[PDB]
Amino acid sequence: RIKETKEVYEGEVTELTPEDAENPLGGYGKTISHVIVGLKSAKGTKTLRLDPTIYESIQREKVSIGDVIYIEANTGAVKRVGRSDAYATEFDLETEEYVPLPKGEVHKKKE
Amino acid sequence: VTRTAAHTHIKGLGLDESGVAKRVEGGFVGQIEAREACGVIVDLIKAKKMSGRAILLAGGPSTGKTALALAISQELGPKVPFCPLVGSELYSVEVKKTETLMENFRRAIGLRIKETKEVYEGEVTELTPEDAENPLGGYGKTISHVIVGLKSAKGTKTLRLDPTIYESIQREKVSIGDVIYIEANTGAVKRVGRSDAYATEFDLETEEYVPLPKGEVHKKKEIVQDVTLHDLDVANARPQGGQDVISMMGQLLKPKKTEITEKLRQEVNKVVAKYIDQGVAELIPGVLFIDEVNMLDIEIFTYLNKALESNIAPVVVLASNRGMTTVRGTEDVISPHGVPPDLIDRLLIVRTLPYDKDEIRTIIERRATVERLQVESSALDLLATMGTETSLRYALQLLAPCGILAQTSNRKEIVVNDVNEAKLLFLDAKRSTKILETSANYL
Amino acid sequence: SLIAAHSHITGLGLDENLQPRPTSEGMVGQLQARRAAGVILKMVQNGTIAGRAVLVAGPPSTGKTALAMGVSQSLGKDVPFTAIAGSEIFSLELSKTEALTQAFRKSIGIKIKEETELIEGEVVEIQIDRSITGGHKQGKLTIKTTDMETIYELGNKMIDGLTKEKVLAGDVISIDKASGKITKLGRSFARSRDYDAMGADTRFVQCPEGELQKRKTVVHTVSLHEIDVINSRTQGFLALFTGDTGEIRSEVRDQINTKVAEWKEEGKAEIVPGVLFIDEVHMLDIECFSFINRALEDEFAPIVMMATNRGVSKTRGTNYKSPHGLPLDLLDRSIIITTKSYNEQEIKTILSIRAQEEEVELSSDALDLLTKTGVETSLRYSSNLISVAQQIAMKRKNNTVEVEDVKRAYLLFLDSARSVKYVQENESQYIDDQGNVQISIA
Amino acid sequence: KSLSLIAAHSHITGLGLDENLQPRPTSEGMVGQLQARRAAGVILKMVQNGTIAGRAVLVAGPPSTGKTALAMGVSQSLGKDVPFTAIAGSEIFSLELSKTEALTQAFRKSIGIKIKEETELIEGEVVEIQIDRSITGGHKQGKLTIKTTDMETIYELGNKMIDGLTKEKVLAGDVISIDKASGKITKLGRSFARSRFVQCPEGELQKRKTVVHTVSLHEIDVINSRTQGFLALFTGDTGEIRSEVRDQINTKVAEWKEEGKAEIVPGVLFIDEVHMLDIECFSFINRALEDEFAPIVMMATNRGVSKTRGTNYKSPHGLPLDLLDRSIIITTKSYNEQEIKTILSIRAQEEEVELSSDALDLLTKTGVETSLRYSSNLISVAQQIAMKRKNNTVEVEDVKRAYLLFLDSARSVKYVQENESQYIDDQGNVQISIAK
Amino acid sequence: FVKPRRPYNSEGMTRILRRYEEDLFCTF
Amino acid sequence: IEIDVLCDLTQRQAKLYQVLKSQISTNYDAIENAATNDNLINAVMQFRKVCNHPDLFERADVDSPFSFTTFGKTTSKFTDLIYSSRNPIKYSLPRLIYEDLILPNYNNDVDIANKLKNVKFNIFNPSTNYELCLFLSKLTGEPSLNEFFRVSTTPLLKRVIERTNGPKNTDSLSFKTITQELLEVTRNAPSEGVMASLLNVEKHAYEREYLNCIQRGYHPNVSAPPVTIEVLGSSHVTNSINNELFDPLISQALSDIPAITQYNMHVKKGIPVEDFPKTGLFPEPLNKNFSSNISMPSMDRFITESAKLRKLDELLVKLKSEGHRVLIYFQMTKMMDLMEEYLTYRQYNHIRLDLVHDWQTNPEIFVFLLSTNLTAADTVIFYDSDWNPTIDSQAMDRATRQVTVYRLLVRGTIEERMRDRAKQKE
Ligand SMILES: Nc1ncnc2c1ncn2[C@@H]1O[C@H](COP(=O)(O)OP(=O)(O)O)[C@@H](O)[C@H]1O
Ligand SMILES: Nc1ncnc2c1ncn2[C@@H]1O[C@H](COP(=O)(O)OP(=O)(O)O)[C@@H](O)[C@H]1O
Ligand SMILES: Nc1ncnc2c1ncn2[C@@H]1O[C@H](COP(=O)(O)OP(=O)(O)O)[C@@H](O)[C@H]1O
Repeated sequence: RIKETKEVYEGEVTELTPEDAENPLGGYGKTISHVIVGLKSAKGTKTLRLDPTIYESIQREKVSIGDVIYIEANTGAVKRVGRSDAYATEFDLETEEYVPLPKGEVHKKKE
Repeated sequence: VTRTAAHTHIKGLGLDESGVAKRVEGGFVGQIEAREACGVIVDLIKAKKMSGRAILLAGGPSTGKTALALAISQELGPKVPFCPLVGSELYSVEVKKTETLMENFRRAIGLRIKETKEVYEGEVTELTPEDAENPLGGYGKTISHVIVGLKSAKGTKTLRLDPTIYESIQREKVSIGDVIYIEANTGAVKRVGRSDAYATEFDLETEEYVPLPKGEVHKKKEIVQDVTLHDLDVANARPQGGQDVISMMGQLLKPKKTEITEKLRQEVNKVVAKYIDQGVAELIPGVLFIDEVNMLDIEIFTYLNKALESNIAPVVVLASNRGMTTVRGTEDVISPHGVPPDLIDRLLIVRTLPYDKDEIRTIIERRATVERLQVESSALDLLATMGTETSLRYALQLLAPCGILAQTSNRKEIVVNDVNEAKLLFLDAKRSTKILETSANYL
Repeated sequence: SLIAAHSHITGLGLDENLQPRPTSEGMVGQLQARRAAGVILKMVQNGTIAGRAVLVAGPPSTGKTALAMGVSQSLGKDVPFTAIAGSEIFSLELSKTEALTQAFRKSIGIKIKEETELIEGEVVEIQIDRSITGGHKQGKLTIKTTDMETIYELGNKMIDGLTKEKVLAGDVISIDKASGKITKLGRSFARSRDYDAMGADTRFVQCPEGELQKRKTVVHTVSLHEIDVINSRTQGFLALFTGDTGEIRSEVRDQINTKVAEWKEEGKAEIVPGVLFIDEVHMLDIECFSFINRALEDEFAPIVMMATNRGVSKTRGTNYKSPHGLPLDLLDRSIIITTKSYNEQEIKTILSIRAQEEEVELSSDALDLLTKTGVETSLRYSSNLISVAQQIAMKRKNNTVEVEDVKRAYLLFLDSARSVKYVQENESQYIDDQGNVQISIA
Repeated sequence: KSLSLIAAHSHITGLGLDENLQPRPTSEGMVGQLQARRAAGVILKMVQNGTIAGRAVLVAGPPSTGKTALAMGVSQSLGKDVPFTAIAGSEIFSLELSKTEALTQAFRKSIGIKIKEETELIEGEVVEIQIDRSITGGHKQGKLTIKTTDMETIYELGNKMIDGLTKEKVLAGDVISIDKASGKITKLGRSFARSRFVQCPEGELQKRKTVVHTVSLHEIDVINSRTQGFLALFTGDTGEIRSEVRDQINTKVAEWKEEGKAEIVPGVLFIDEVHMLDIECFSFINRALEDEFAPIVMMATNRGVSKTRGTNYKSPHGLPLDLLDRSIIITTKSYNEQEIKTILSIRAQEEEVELSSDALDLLTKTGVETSLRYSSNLISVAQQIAMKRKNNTVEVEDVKRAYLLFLDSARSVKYVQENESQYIDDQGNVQISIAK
Repeated sequence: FVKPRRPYNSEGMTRILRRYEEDLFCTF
Repeated sequence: IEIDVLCDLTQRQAKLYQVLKSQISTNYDAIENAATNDNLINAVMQFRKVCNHPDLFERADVDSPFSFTTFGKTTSKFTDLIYSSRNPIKYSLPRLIYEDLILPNYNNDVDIANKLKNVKFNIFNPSTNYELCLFLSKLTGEPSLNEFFRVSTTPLLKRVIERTNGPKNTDSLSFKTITQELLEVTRNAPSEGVMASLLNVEKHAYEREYLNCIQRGYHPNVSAPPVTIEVLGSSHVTNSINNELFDPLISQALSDIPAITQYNMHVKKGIPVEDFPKTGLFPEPLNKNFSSNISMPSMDRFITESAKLRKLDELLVKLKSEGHRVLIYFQMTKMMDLMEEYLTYRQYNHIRLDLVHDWQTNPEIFVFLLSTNLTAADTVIFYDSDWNPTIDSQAMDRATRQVTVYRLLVRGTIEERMRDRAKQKE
């Protein structure tokens, strides 16, 4: 048996921004200074200013506005749970299952 | 300083010019007729014209058959192959026993080849790919040509490779500024290391640094090589070395011994015969030593009497320790040396004879000098009496513990007290058997 | 970790003149066997004689495995000691000769000397450049100290070691060139940028002083079998752990023998011979004994330590019956250390040492009762009863184990002979050798 | 011939038979066994007729009477382009294949299909190769001057020939053979322009040829069995070929024979020491000869009334009764003094330099006394000790020296019998020590 | 004279840049 | 001052000694004083060239497997290559076999039976067998119901390559076992982690046992391509085996696209990043020395492979203050290899055949190699091959005022035999 602590940020993304930078090097499509993401949970809402290296994980995992995600602090790797329950907008046909909006605060330190 | 492996005292057969045996030469004591017969066999090997000649070194324990086999190997030289074996080797859980036997047979036969290889090597100054026209189509490669700049002393050439060569080039992680080595025979390439023209004191990958290669590029180098026939068989059966996907995938898999078909062996023999007649190959037939041949069963002997009668099969030598015993794998055939009467007609028996007290004493003396421990004369005589009384082997193995007890006693001399303490601490087979007999605890 | 049957033996209990002390290093008794085992230990420590078979003989519960494990304890670290049993050879993927050869190659060790380089400093700037797919990587790392600053290039392995356990500018790391290890000692600059993702900030360390590049030489030990399997296939490093290595050809064996002798003569390698210990060697087969008697005659063969508890018994795979179960040709190669049964004082010392290692406060009369039980039945039974009696004393809330706990433990748990008599008394209740039983009371 | 050293059966170049199958007393390296040799000639004419399917012959007799010599003589007199498979009894006990599968593969290796194919080939010497490699795009052009003793011509080369000539780099003067259909050039060598060498090719460039192809049914079975490629023919992991692809190949072969674009060539399968097969193998052989595509099986055994493996009863020749019913038996006899003298004469003539006549008589006496094979093995070592004495011929005293050194079976058995405690017996008892 | 540093061909690549004050990422 | 050092025979020198000592009947000719007496002379120079050093009489070339190939060779503004290695074994097939068994034909039934056994009667066909497909869709949670038909009709390597990262349905019976959750929870994990460090012992054993700097110990002896199949008179066989040996998906999967090319499709041609043909799946070798079987000849192996050059470089490491000379008649005028040795690695100020005046102005440039009144050198290393001390004394007569003697010897060789007779003559 092993005990530990899990410092995670969980919620529903309302806005993610690949924020640009002054002096954008040269001959480059973008120059991301940081990524701001806005998480929403049950009775909780946070804006997280992340390192730029989470952007390619976000872009690979198809993370867009209207999804429930679950990240880790020290690793900084995004894991997309799915879309939020309320945003079943394409009511005719859908494939991705709609997870309920996650309980608890946006910042959890579980053991 | 140097480790002794119970046979380091043996350097050769110790024969003279006319085939007679000197009494002391090469660490051999006695066994004159056996040494002369083994020298005749060595001469027969150096004749290099026979196939499937077999001898059996009959005799008891502590006699010197294994010593005679390694004496044959020492006299023959490391150029001609020698494949030692034990009879329990022939039982494999992955392939048939008979195929293990023929694999050892073609391990014994050697080859001497001299091959010229086209070689490209030099420092990579330029490395620029050419993009393909339709990349997402996927039925061609993503590139079409790669232009490579190679520079060395006295010559400089630019290299427009096929993509399949650039596969190996990228697989060795070739960057700009390292000395590389393209072997044009198989398409393999070896990245030697980063060139020392630039600074070499700022990397973090403990790379080796090499000067510019001498001579031009397109060096045609002739090298000489020694390979066995079995190694050709195992290279052609499991084809690693090409730059096709069959070979690249065959590198990654775990190899299993497979039943090598006869057709591959005839094709390899035809290719080797073309190499013989073309003039770069010279056949070196060898010697295969099956020790403990009593452990082989009837199936190996039955296949062996047919496998010895082929045109290419080497000279095999055999050792047996037992007398009039039943053959393994059968329950009615009672036969000498554990060898069936069908095989014994092909076989030339070489007898070996047991030892006297003086021979045992001289063997103990030479084994003590090889193990770099000097002995006293009365202790040597005592050890000779024990060697006659218990066995030669027990007197041999007891030499190191009395030496250990001598260094314990702060002296370099072996006395009879050390021999008596070696008697008291360690026991031979006979005293142990009597101790088992008197005790009732099933000790 | 845990207390086992051989927890108490720390050494061979031997003086510098190869004479055993009466009671030292967690050992007692067997004075001649201890002296002979020390002689074999000094033979291994000299390490210039190869393939000396040593056989231990005796009744069960005499101290054969205790003798061998004491040899292993006093043998010292970084010298190999295989402890195989007889039954482990018979495999479905290896041959028995192949399994013996692999045990032989495991038992012999190589002390590779390697020259390395250590850098330690404050990280200035990272310039990792990756391709679009991320497969190919190249970078520039910049690192300083209080004295001087250097710009280094980067490769694939160093960049991927910087990515995992992620390093920012402001950290103090240490890199070993020969092994490629990355050790982030902590964060020194304490930069004003604090991203909300980072929650694990390493402890503050003073930034180091002096020169970055420090020369260092280290030695690491790798056995012959590990080099053999590493050179065997493309992915050989996995086969150490999964054990999917098998039927390895003789070509890699002879080539590695030549290469090992090469590394020996240029001074890179210093071979230390080891010990292979085969407990219950009477379990083996006749083909295995054939390969054993022909396998000790090489330079790369260790001292082989063998154990038996059989009398004149049948050699396996064969009709005949041989001393110790071992055939005569192998018995002639071996030299036999003998062991003899104990008496009341030695058994008393054994249980006293065990109960000291079992943290049990035993009373003296209970100790006398345990000695009488051990002489009466077996040493192992009186060894086993101590922990049970301790638990029974714990249930009655007394620390000192008394005589009534010993009697209750003796009544609750049965030894060999009493169980034999209880089976013989009412044999109809148990299933017979002919498969006959009566399961009803009427 | 490939690489061939001197072996036991190397002198046998076939059956020494005339046109009326009457055996000459000594011909083609083989002497004696005239009734057996006439029987082997009749069986050879059966195989050369090729209209008889699935007969079994049993070459039974005493050891060292020439049964394997008879089979090697049949194989040599058969020549090439007729398949011959010589297996032993210990081969078919496979760790991956079943016994009947290995027997089926050995049965189908000795049945062959002969196909005549006419191809296209251009072979000459390159006078000069030019390429106008002004590659504005991917297109390139060039011309080739190719010469023989009666041809001299220039060719206009397309792009694929330029690709095929860039690799396998042909210079001027090299000799190349071009296959126009597949675009594979082979560099046979360089002509006589020294100022490996090969002769300049003769005239008539672009000459069609017929290359007669003979493949066995086992290779067609391996190819048609779809998950195993032709690499199974070398690696040996064919792995239990199914019966349905065998039936398909048999129907296709019958179709090819009927429509006349393939000819079937029967062969001989030889099983040396057939007494080691199990009773299951005897049952599969017992029912395997009734197929039309079954070769002429040769079996050789040298056992008396012995047990059959896998059972516990005894049977004649080491074979069960129904298999003896389904085979005709060729008998062989032992050799008298003159046959031993002739055999030793032939083997010593081929193997080494000549012998003195009294030494040859001593060899014949030893061969009568002990064994033919022992004397034939004494020949070479007597010659080697003669070279160690530095004499050309082999005298009597060299034979005496070799007789003193290398024992036969009888002296070894006797000397084992007087020295019993020195050796290890069945019960593992041995007196290693020499004192008391 | 001290040998020049090895050429650093990084064309055709994204760039991770981490500095003392702030961390960048140049992509395509 | 006279000193003598004796040396042990190295491994390659001893094996060369044995292989050229065997012959047929040498009768130990060089130590039978054949060099003292006056073919015997050929054995004498062979034993001398072996007993000194191997590379003084044949070059230690590269260590490579024997190329069992029939590649396009030559007789000897860019020179181009096409990979053309083939096995010498040519398995020839008739055209009837291919054109009547493998390829479809109007009288053949290959394609009809192939479709009839792989599509019409495949049990994963949703057109005929719906409920079985829906059964497995409930089990494995597959999003698409044709996936079972796709898996059942795809080769294993190809099915391995196009590995899908899409997560399954969440109502499935695929219950992820605790080992998979353990592996996925540490997929990108830092150090100092309790579940992190438990699940990687191979990287700990790698870093602890210094496997990043180990050397290659084994190379294969023969390497070969797959055996070529040669069907005469058809281009379909050529296309088929060229496609199977060089399938662009499999070859490209074991590959890597160059970086500027990835620029070209991702930016210039606008190809999306996930539509790249996937690369980088070839397994990484254990070390840089394990990448290729070709072994380069090492300078350090030249230094360490000699009985006398090892102690010689040890001696010039120790000797700095005195310029020294070598009697090069230990190998009969072999200046070349020692020249390459000490301007390749042990570089010093040097002079070898105005010449005699250069080493007396300063001792920083040693006198070094000369073949034997110039005693102004500080010392001279005259060591062995002297079965007569007359040439020894005449060499030391030529030679500051102080003379120092450095003697070298190898035990077990002919130097013990000529240098025990000449020792009593001195
Ligand atoms: N002729 C001999 N001269 C010297 N030592 C010998 C001789 N024959 C055997 N020995 C020694 O006896 C031991 C047994 O040799 P070996 O041939 O391996 O076993 P065996 O003689 O039982 O076949 C070896 O250690 C060897 O050193
Ligand atoms: N001299 C000794 N010193 C310490 N413990 C011993 C000694 N002799 C025997 N023992 C104990 O006796 C038990 C039996 O010894 P061991 O060799 O392990 O089994 P066996 O004697 O049955 O082979 C072991 O638990 C060991 O602790
Ligand atoms: N009729 C013969 N002519 C020539 N050589 C023979 C003859 N019979 C036997 N031999 C030779 O005798 C040797 C052993 O005979 P072998 O073929 O083993 O007899 P068998 O087949 O009966 O065992 C072989 O080398 C063979 O060449």
